[PDB]
Amino acid sequence: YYVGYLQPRTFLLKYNENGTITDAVDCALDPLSETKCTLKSFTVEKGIYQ
Amino acid sequence: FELLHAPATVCGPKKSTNLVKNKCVNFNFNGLKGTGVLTESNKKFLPFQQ
Repeated sequence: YYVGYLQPRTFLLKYNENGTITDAVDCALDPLSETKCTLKSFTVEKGIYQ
Repeated sequence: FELLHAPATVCGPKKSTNLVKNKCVNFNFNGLKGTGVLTESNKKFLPFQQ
């Protein structure tokens, strides 16, 4: 058995037509995840982002 | 009995007004306040979602 602790963060979650959670992405792990969270999308086109 | 000192525990059910379809009503569903027209729906909710 495994134990883990929680701290307050922010996530981005994707639902579907049925209403179930399919996938999620963090917003404070990597710069790529940061810009994914900023653009509100799971795919980012080539370029520079702020 | 007492009021306004702890989360609600015990009380009897409230008699409710019969549902009216396709008419401008001031609905109040267990805390929601709003106005509109109520019709039969099609969305397939999850077992716990309200």
